[PDB]
Amino acid sequence: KVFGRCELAAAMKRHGLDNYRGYSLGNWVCAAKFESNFNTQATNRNTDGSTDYGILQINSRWWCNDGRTPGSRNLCNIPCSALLSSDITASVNCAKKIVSDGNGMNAWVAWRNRCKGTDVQAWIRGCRL
Ligand SMILES: [Cl-]
Ligand code: NA
Ligand code: NA
Repeated sequence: KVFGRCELAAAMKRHGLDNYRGYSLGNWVCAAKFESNFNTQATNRNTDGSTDYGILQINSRWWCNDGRTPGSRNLCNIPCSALLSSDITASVNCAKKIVSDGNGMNAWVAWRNRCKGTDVQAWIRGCRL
């Protein structure tokens, strides 16, 4: 599924991401835009052989099991394919564990390089939330 911007904002809010660990909703929408272009089916392979999955590009070396990342931890205890669903629940629940692990949203390279320090509230401007 490819979300609209406000559609995704509303889904993320309903799933408790607004201000989760202090990160306003715009941060999450911005990260999703640049990680996946709002596409739940996005996948990208990394140089170390791990793969990133879904709207928030969650990595198989630490967070989910895709059966082909040797020595990987499955800290969200989910198959990586569950992160590609049109229902973003599994991605949101895993993202909450990631953002609580010490480094905050810096875990998402695109957030660090393209959202951090910008006016992220623009990502939810105009939305009926
Ligand atoms: Cl980047
Ligand atoms: Na893909
Ligand atoms: Na992989």
